[PDB]
Amino acid sequence: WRPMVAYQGLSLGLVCAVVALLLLTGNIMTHGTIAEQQMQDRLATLREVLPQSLYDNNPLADSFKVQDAELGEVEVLPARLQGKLTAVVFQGRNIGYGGPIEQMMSVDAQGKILGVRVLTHKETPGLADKIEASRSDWIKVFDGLSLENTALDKWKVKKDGGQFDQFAGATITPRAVVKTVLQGLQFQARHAEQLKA
Amino acid sequence: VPWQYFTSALWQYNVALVQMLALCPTLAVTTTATNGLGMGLATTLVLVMTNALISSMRHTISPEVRNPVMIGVIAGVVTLTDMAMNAWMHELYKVLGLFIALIVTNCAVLGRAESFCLRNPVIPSILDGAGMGAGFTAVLVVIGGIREILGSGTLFSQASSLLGSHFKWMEITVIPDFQGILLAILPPGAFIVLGFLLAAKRVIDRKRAERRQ
Amino acid sequence: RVSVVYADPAKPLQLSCKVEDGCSVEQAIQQSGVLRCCPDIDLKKQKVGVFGKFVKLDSPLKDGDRIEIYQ
Amino acid sequence: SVAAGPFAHDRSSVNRIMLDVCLALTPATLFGLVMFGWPAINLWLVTCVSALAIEAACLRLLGQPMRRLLDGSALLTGWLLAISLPPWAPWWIGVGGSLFAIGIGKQLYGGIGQNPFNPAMLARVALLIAFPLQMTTWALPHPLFSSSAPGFFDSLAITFAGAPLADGMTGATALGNLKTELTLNRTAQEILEGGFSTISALFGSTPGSLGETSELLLLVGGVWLVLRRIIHWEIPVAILASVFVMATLAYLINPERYAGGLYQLTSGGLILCAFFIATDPVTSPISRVGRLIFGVGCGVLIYVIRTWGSFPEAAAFAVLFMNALTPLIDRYWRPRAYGRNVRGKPLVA
Amino acid sequence: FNLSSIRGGVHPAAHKDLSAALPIGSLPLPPRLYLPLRQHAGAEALPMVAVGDKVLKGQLLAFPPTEVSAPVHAPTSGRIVAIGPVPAPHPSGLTTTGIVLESDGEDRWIDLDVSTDPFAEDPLVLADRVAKAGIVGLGGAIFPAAVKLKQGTRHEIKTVLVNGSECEPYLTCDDRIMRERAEAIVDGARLIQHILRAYSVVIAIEDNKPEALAAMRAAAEHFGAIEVMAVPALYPMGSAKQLIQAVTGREVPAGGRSTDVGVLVHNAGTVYAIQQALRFGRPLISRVVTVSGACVKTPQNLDVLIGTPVQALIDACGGLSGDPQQLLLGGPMMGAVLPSTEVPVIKGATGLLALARHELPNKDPAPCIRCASCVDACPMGLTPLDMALYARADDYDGASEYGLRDCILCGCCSYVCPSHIPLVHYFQYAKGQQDERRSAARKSDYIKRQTEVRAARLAEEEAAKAAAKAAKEAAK
Amino acid sequence: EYVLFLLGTVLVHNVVLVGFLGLCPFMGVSSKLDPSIGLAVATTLVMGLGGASSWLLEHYVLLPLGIGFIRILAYIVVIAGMVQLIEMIIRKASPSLYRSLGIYLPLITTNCAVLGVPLLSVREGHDLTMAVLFGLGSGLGFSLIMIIFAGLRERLALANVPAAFSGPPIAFVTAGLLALAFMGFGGLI
Amino acid sequence: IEATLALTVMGVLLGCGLGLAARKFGGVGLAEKLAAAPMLARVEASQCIGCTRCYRACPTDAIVGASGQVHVVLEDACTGCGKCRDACPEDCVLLIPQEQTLDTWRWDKPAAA
Ligand SMILES: CCCCCCCCCCCCO[C@@H]1O[C@H](CO)[C@@H](O[C@H]2O[C@H](CO)[C@@H](O)[C@H](O)[C@H]2O)[C@H](O)[C@H]1O
Ligand SMILES: CCCCCCCCCCCCO[C@@H]1O[C@H](CO)[C@@H](O[C@H]2O[C@H](CO)[C@@H](O)[C@H](O)[C@H]2O)[C@H](O)[C@H]1O
Ligand SMILES: CCCCCCCCCCCCO[C@@H]1O[C@H](CO)[C@@H](O[C@H]2O[C@H](CO)[C@@H](O)[C@H](O)[C@H]2O)[C@H](O)[C@H]1O
Ligand SMILES: CCCCCCCCCCCCO[C@@H]1O[C@H](CO)[C@@H](O[C@H]2O[C@H](CO)[C@@H](O)[C@H](O)[C@H]2O)[C@H](O)[C@H]1O
Ligand SMILES: CCCCCCCCCCCCO[C@@H]1O[C@H](CO)[C@@H](O[C@H]2O[C@H](CO)[C@@H](O)[C@H](O)[C@H]2O)[C@H](O)[C@H]1O
Ligand SMILES: CCCCCCCCCCCCO[C@@H]1O[C@H](CO)[C@@H](O[C@H]2O[C@H](CO)[C@@H](O)[C@H](O)[C@H]2O)[C@H](O)[C@H]1O
Ligand SMILES: CCCCCCCCCCCCO[C@@H]1O[C@H](CO)[C@@H](O[C@H]2O[C@H](CO)[C@@H](O)[C@H](O)[C@H]2O)[C@H](O)[C@H]1O
Ligand SMILES: CCCCCCCCCCCCO[C@@H]1O[C@H](CO)[C@@H](O[C@H]2O[C@H](CO)[C@@H](O)[C@H](O)[C@H]2O)[C@H](O)[C@H]1O
Ligand SMILES: CCCCCCCCCCCCO[C@@H]1O[C@H](CO)[C@@H](O[C@H]2O[C@H](CO)[C@@H](O)[C@H](O)[C@H]2O)[C@H](O)[C@H]1O
Ligand SMILES: Cc1cc2nc3c(=O)[nH]c(=O)nc-3n(C[C@H](O)[C@H](O)[C@H](O)COP(=O)(O)O)c2cc1C
Ligand SMILES: Cc1cc2nc3c(=O)[nH]c(=O)nc-3n(C[C@H](O)[C@H](O)[C@H](O)CO)c2cc1C
Ligand code: SF4
Ligand code: SF4
Ligand code: SF4
Ligand code: SF4
Ligand code: FES
Repeated sequence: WRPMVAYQGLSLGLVCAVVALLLLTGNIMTHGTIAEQQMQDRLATLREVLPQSLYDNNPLADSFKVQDAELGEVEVLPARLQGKLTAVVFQGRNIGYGGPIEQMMSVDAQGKILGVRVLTHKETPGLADKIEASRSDWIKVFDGLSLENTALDKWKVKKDGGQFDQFAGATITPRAVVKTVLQGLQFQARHAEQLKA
Repeated sequence: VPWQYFTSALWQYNVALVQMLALCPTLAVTTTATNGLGMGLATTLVLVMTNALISSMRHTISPEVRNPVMIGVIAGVVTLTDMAMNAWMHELYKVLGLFIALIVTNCAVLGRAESFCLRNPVIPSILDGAGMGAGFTAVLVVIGGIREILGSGTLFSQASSLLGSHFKWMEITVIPDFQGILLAILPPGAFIVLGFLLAAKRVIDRKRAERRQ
Repeated sequence: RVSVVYADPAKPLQLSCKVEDGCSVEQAIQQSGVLRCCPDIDLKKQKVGVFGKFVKLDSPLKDGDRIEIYQ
Repeated sequence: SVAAGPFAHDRSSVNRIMLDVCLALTPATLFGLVMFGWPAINLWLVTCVSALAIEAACLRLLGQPMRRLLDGSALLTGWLLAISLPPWAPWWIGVGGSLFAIGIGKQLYGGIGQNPFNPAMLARVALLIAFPLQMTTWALPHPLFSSSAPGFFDSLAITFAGAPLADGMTGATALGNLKTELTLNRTAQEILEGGFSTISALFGSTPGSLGETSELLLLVGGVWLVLRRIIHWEIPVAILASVFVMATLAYLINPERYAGGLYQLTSGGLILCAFFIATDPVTSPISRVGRLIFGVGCGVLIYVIRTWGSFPEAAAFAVLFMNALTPLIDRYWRPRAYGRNVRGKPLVA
Repeated sequence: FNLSSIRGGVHPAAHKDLSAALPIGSLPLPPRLYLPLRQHAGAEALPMVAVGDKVLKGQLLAFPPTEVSAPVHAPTSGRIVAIGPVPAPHPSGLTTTGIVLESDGEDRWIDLDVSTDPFAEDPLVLADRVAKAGIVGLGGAIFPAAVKLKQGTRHEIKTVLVNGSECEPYLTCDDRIMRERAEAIVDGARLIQHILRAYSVVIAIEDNKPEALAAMRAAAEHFGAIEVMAVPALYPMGSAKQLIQAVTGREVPAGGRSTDVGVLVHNAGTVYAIQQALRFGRPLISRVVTVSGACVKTPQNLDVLIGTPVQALIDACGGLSGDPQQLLLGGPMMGAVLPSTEVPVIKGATGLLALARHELPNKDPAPCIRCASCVDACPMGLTPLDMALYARADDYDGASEYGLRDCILCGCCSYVCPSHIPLVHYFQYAKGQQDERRSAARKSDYIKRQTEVRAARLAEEEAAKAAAKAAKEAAK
Repeated sequence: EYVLFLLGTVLVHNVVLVGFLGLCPFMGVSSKLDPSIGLAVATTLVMGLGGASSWLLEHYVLLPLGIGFIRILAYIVVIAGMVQLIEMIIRKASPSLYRSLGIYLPLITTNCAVLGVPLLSVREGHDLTMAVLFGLGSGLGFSLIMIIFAGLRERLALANVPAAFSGPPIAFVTAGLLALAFMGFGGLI
Repeated sequence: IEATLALTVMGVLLGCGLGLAARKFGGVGLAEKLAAAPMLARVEASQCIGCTRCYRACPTDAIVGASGQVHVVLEDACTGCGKCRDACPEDCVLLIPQEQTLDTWRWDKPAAA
């Protein structure tokens, strides 16, 4: 008809109503699956630093929230086998070259590092991209170290008089990563009991 | 013949190569051939469905509010597509990110919806949408392949994790033991490749005209 | 303000001259100086016209007229 | 066909201009080559020869006369890129830089006089982005014939092929050192008191690019070019004055965080960019106010990205940005005509 | 006053020292002269004589058809043999309407109409006396002097400027004409100062003519308001628009005449011609030309009758000592390539340079490198590179925006171009295209108006006749 | 502060060179400078208004009612309506003004930038002031890039580009080199 | 539900507003487009007998003359429209291309760089 303005309003309203009904049906169909996919992605990210055998309970169910004096507030995820803490997984951030670096640590119940992975970074590709575990084994250096067998003199790059290698032509990013790891270990040492066990 | 539109839309009137449309997804999601193929497939679906809907609803659209009506008919569909590929193709959805949602404003989609779907039956509109989507997918695959070869050497990488293990046969390697030129992946490498492709298209068109003469 | 034209096929001449209002074709031609351009002009023998109409030497002319001398 | 005037000329030529620019660059290039040794010579020769060959090939493809190869517009680009590179760089760095400049930056736009961007700086930016490791490895000064620099065949192995430079032959320069030590919570004064000498940095006794090191022979060449009327003093004067003024103000405000004046001037390719690279005629304004604006913008951008940026030096980026801005400057700052006001209306008298 | 400084300009090799040594020579009467009927600007004069008539030296062969024109006088006594086509001093080589006079050789003057006490009559009388003398402004612009003087009278003139700053290379006609006839030029300047009621005359000579300056200062030292000025040695200095700025300090407004700033400019030869016409009644019959170049045996200055073939001038100066690579009618910066040596000498001919190969630069055009040496050399403050870019792309409308309107074709562009580009050639082509479009539009407007008027008058005549016939039959 | 935020939006995070948003009209109209300026002003105003309206719609209607997935639709629909009004209101009120903003307004009804900016701003959780500033900064970056590119292409139109590259391809290559030039501002803010 | 009603209200508001605005007050590719030899007559000396047909059929005042054996001739105002070609019974009009003369001479474009 395309005449009086009533047709325009009625047509737009009908279109919006039908589209909204379809969209809400699709959402009620797929929101649970989307949430499941996101949870599975989180578990897959966690599984790269925490082996299956160490933990029995669901790590993403008993999240702590601890306030320290330096880092602020943390997100310590425990890994209890039988009512006993065996590993704590948390995240650290520290300024790199192109911005803050956000990484994950998986310190066991005795202080031994079970694996460190870098989550978010904006370092220069081809010069400081070796922090990623998919390109280099450098990030796999921290795998047996602790605050016991490594005093507060080797927790630095070789440029600053430590024991950790630095990338050829890039030292700031390894400095930041090692500082984050050391701060995480010291933070675990400070908060006893709950985090230490 | 209805098949004429499907063949003619591939090269004579290319969405991203002749009409100068759909440049944002052409330049953005094209660092890998797999990303280009996925984006092209999604866009082709959306185009087919939207063309069918618009043509079936052709004699009802008020001429003065044609855009916000048809845009809606697009937008909802696009939304559904998002809520589909975020739920069962999450690996690909994480890669494309924003540009899967940015199909509503895709100039090719609205251009084909308005120009051809408002004066043609359902079958010709569906065929035209399929042809435009196929041409867009081919252009995306070509650009992504060139950029990926220049950047890493490999062609079609991690297709198994993105498009399913059934496509594992597509992971081919060119120039083994190659660190690659980093600039191809970066934004400056997209405009240059697109310009070179346009120049090559012009040259081959002139040569084909000369041969036909 | 009128013009004088010599339709000589060898050399078509056209000149523009300002004359006093109420003048005559004879005085207009004399003032225009076409006689000194071509000494072979006989004003008593050759045909004198205005816009293609044979006229008289002392016939009054209005502004915008075109006196023409031809065979 | 008739010939048109005028039938007089002042015997000028592009060949003479380009060769005089190369002659002005000659002393600094010699000083750089002697200081760094054979690898610098290898890289410089490779860059220049590859630039000439690629220019010849591109001229052949487009059908342009081969005499265009003789005006020196390609040798100059190769020379500037070679003296802009690190000394002990591999051959493929220079070859790729020459290909990316002569090619995309210059010949793809038609040839000399048609490109809108500086070719040498375009290639420098592309190389720095694509290969950051090879473009951030600075070799210490190992003078030619000094019993410590590598021999001839050792230098061949260093440049061609991939022989590692061993240890103790690579150090940090000045700007990057200052930025890193600032990231090491050390104030800007202690870093410069024990890690920078103005007298030796002015002569060119510090690590850096091939010809960038000496800020004195470059000054001599630039002054000679100015006297020969090949370039205009507006761009160099504006760039240097802007950088010096901003650096001095920053030093006077917060002396414990900013270093300015002599340190900023005698470090990086600031003088080379000011005299020889920002003064490219094809990509610089043709007016006087236009050239002043170009120079001021270049200096401001250089200082801003030097201090608060993520790069130790941004001469190339500033030059490229101002090359992008040039056409608006040309079309909005045209010189006043004769008998007309600035708006172009006829004068009234 | 005090000399200002103009903007732009070049210093080409003068080459004036090889010809400005010998005094002004003389020419034997050639057998036949070719006088084009259009030796001026504006409309072409109409012949008054027929074939076979006998004319005397000074008879008015052709008369002006309108206000802006100039007559043509017989240079010598003889018989007219043709009123037809004659070769023209043009680069094209096309012919033009003109008379051919067979020189009798007697060289008998006609009964001239001399004046009496020229400093007694009103300026209009002197202006029309100059009008009936053929004075055409022997400066290059060949604009009739009577029209310029009449336009000068209506405004207020505060200074009469004599353009004695001969600036073209190889040319020395003004130098000798001022060395030898300074008194006549001063008298002509006084006559012009009387015609245009003015304040003072400021005769200007370049500083590379010390002899001319000394002679002029010796000649004009008792008359008061007369002044002699020594302008700098710059090429585009003899131009009226630049000389006015150098002397007064003002600038002539764009699209305006020199009378706006109250200054009139006249050449040093035009002033002498005006003095001759006013004092003695002699029309413009002969002028002074300069024969120079490496291919001429003896460069010199010759008192040439108008209409003399170029070959006679070349033969007079010894002859061509070699092969002339180029023949130019004027200075090398604004000359025109002569087609042949049978071309006559019009009132606007300034020189006949015979340039060899080692005086002509070799040129190999190359793409513009935007060195901006054109902008620093243009006297009018334009941007030649942009004008060339727009003219090469046939965008004349955009070219006019960058200064193609104000260009004077002085040649300073191509003189300082590293990559040798025919900038002046581009500008001439663009101006020719613009003039052709303008002429086509003018013709279209004229023909449309003529059609409108003719149709309207025919229709009204037919309607009146029909009404009269209808009235006649009604009474029948 | 907000000046640093605006400068970072304009230079460091340019909506075209590093965002790939609104490239079709950007490449289609930048052949001439005057249409480029007109479209720049129009798109800046449109992006600011669209950002404000989208923030209001999201934080006052969608989130309180619980429907967030609808946003895309709602967003574009509202924007479309606004544009139409901003066209017709300026096609009878000020006919002279329908030569600098009205003519180019239909080009940006669906631009991918007027929609990309609100969706990006939603993920950052901006407030109303930050949303409006983000829209205005993106519009200013688009305007500046378009004007510079228009100047470059206008100069290239009179150059001796090879016949196999004259036109769009040389524009794409120039845009790539311009993005390379702008890459130096990375990390500054 | 409470959401479909709100969306329908927004839609009807937009539709009514657009309709009222239309009462009171394509494609992207096409929208971008919107934003962005003479001859002269000739009369010989024999083929004209003064039949005055050429002047009779000539909207321009090109032919001048009347009567008989007068040899009417054209002017510069001719445009080659041919209104006099068929007019002449003896076929006197001899339309020809315009010849090159000195006053109609223009400089030639330089060859190339
Ligand atoms: C056209 C003229 C423009 C003039 C521009 C003048 C403004 C720029 C200087 C003032 C801003 C200085 O900016 C200051 O420096 C650092 C880098 O040194 C910026 O950048 C920093 O933060 C950002 C974001 O986390 C990351 O890139 C990284 O962590 C670091 O580079 C910061 O955002 C700011 O603290
Ligand atoms: C004017 C410029 C002239 C250019 C002249 C080029 C001459 C040299 C040819 C290029 C180098 C060929 O040398 C190359 O060496 C490498 C290892 O060193 C080996 O090649 C290997 O690595 C290269 C690295 O890009 C790749 O091709 C590939 O991964 C593999 O083939 C081959 O041996 C040979 O491909
Ligand atoms: C895998 C290769 C893909 C190439 C992709 C990039 C496109 C390059 C092709 C177009 C390049 C233009 O570069 C060059 O342009 C000139 C225009 O003078 C064309 O023309 C040139 O060569 C032809 C012969 O083929 C001559 O007849 C002509 O006189 C000459 O100009 C060339 O054929 C082309 O090589
Ligand atoms: C003009 C041709 C092209 C010039 C540009 C390309 C030049 C490239 C040079 C190739 C160098 C190959 O790499 C270099 O090879 C030379 C032989 O030449 C080896 O040199 C070897 O032979 C020489 C004698 O000839 C011995 O003295 C030396 O001790 C031994 O090492 C080097 O150890 C190796 O570093
Ligand atoms: C315009 C100038 C062009 C500059 C070109 C420079 C090319 C330099 C090439 C050097 C050789 C390539 O690098 C080298 O490759 C080969 C393997 O392929 C090996 O080198 C070996 O073979 C090459 C030839 O193939 C010999 O010249 C060399 O003396 C020998 O050591 C080394 O493993 C690697 O160092
Ligand atoms: C981005 C603008 C410039 C574009 C430049 C054009 C591309 C130039 C080649 C880039 C290749 C990058 O990849 C580079 O390949 C070269 C071979 O060339 C490898 O080089 C390897 O082989 C060469 C010989 O061929 C040896 O001399 C060298 O010691 C060895 O490492 C490098 O280890 C790798 O870093
Ligand atoms: C034609 C132009 C002039 C051509 C000049 C040619 C000669 C130039 C030679 C200069 C290079 C040698 O000059 C100098 O040598 C010494 C070795 O003693 C190098 O290195 C040494 O001196 C520097 C100077 O502070 C100190 O860090 C240290 O004592 C040592 O490293 C210098 O970095 C270099 O500057
Ligand atoms: C506009 C053209 C260029 C002008 C010149 C540019 C010079 C370089 C910029 C200078 C900027 C200094 O930057 C500014 O320094 C002041 C110093 O007062 C710092 O201020 C800091 O120290 C001062 C004392 O000095 C304290 O009182 C203050 O509380 C503290 O914040 C600011 O945190 C910083 O923002
Ligand atoms: C270059 C052409 C333009 C010239 C413009 C000149 C305008 C400014 C003139 C006043 C400059 C004052 O310049 C002042 O000089 C001192 C030493 O005297 C310099 O200071 C210098 O020595 C101090 C220690 O003494 C060092 O820490 C510092 O790094 C070094 O630059 C600074 O650069 C500035 O603080
Ligand atoms: C490029 C150029 C060169 C000129 N060269 C001279 C010259 O050499 N001598 C001169 O007297 N006038 C020269 N003029 C000025 C005119 O030729 C002429 O003198 C002035 O316009 C009026 O003088 P006239 O009326 O006496 O001809 C030149 C003008 C221009 C534009
Ligand atoms: C004074 C001067 C400076 C120049 N600077 C450069 C430069 O920085 N980079 C370059 O590639 N060519 C440079 N050239 C060479 C020439 O300008 C270059 O070939 C044009 O950019 C080619 O388009 C310069 C030439 C001169 C005369
Ligand atoms: S003189 Fe020649 S090369 Fe220099 S700017 Fe002018 S036209 Fe270009
Ligand atoms: S010819 Fe025209 S543009 Fe060139 S210098 Fe002379 S006045 Fe200026
Ligand atoms: S129509 Fe022919 S015959 Fe008659 S007057 Fe005209 S030219 Fe003469
Ligand atoms: S062609 Fe037309 S305009 Fe020309 S003379 Fe004939 S009728 Fe007149
Ligand atoms: S502007 Fe983004 S698809 Fe056209």
